[PDB]
Amino acid sequence: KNIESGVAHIHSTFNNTIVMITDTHGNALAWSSAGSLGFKGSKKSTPFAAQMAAEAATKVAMEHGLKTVDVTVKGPGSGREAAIRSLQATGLEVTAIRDVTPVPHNGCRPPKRRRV
Amino acid sequence: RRKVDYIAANHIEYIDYKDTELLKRFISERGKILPRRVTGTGAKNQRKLTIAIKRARIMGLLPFVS
Amino acid sequence: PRKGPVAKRDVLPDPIYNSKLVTRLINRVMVDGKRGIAANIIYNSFDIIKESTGNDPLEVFEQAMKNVMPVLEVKARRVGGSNYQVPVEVRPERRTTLGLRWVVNYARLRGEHTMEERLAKEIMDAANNTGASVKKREDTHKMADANRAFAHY
RNA sequence: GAAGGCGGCUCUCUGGUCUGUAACUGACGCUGAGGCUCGAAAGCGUGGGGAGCAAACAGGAUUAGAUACCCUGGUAGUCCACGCCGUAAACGAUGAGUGCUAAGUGUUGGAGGGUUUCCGCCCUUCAGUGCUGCAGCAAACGCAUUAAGCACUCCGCCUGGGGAGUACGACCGCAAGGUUGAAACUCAAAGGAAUUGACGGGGGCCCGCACAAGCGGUGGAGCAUGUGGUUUAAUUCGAAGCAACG
Ligand SMILES: [K+]
Ligand SMILES: [K+]
Ligand SMILES: [Mg+2]
Ligand SMILES: [Mg+2]
Ligand SMILES: [Mg+2]
Ligand SMILES: [Mg+2]
Ligand SMILES: [Mg+2]
Repeated sequence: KNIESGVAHIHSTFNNTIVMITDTHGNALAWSSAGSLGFKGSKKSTPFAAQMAAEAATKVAMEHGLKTVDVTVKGPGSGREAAIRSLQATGLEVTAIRDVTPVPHNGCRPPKRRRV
Repeated sequence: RRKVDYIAANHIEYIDYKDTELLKRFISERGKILPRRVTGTGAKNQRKLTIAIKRARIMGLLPFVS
Repeated sequence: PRKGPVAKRDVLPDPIYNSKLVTRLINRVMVDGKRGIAANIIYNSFDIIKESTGNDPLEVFEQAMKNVMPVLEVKARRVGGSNYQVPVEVRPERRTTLGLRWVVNYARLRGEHTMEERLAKEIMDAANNTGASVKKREDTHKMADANRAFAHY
């Protein structure tokens, strides 16, 4: 329950952001998202929704007990900045940041465009 | 701009993939190879550097990422 | 307009209380240029407020405006296939205009026998946070908080 | 690399090209119908395989409808080996070869020279690869030592548009269909480039009670007036989006 620090996994996309706080070896400690907060439609894709997600997840995580986190960013979208600022505000000192945006190295065929 | 090649200035040749000391400065963070227009090497030497770096990567001397 | 803002004519004070809110409220409640009838209505209403309350009518009206004036509007914006609202920090003059408008409209909507009584009851209810104008305030703020996500827009 | 096309890495085998060299053969070359070979992707046959993507298809939506665009799934297929197919906006929409004809600039692979501690810089030169541009060419756009200039050799191809790349025949192909390839009849145009306008669910700049912000109305009732229909012997004639209808 009570631990020292973990990680911040922030899977931001065009439709939703999903914040997940985990221990350094992996086993999770909290998570939340815009739909969890109660957002709908395009509101899920918002920095405010990412902010509220980080708020709720940090509240639960601090209720368990911790102080600081590393930040593992992944994906497009603009919730990154607002969510990180809200981590700082709700208390978790942002130890460090790194993006792990997967580079396919030309690995897979992506689907067609949204026309033709 | 007129710039100088490390290789030309140093009079080095027969680039071995073992030469991490020389290959690692032609690499940016997370292992990416610097462009020729950044560094200032010739095409021949640049291609030899590409091959040497890829050899070093597969042989663990240097990383693909991070 | 296309050519930038427009500066408005100043406000004339009230003869007896020496205030601008009072004169602008006269202008609000007025219909067909009848400053006399409007001013009489307002002075008699504030006489009722003096009668049923020892506080100054002007202070009670200030309190009502503090309790009705919003801080956040909703402004409409049409993004292609969906038109939706956006919260907007309200300019201090727009605050007072909306306050007077809400007060006066819901006052004349109230079902009493004279505009004097209607306005006095509405102002006192607003100062005690019980009026339809305060309902309107709460509705606008709740919509601002429900569409708060568009802070960037 | 002749083209199609070819980007991780190493090895096996192998092709063409460039530079000098001026030893050697001594016009042996170029083009090249007809033939032979290669030949994007789709597609066909046999057998494997199949992560993702994805025709067909299903469902949800949208829509007047939507046999589509959007979404979620998803089969052949995409992949490997062999054998077929032999088509493309297979395009530099420019056949191959040779020579001559201002210059400028970058760049790839070299060579030579004059310097430079080497590096490097400079000058010359070959083979390519881009941009600007003189002459000239061009209907114009544009091209211009990688010509669409001046010339010569050879091959292929065109003789208005459509019918029609159809029919008949022949050849090829497992098939799909490919190669060759007309006529009847029909039009007095079809077309290229550029110009002026207009238009744009194209861009940029600006303005207007144009929107916004607001106030008050019309549309609902009754009446007045005008208009349309309709009735009428006649219901005089004119006016018809903004710009006709007190
Ligand atoms: K097959
Ligand atoms: K135009
Ligand atoms: Mg194929
Ligand atoms: Mg040119
Ligand atoms: Mg308006
Ligand atoms: Mg009416
Ligand atoms: Mg008129």
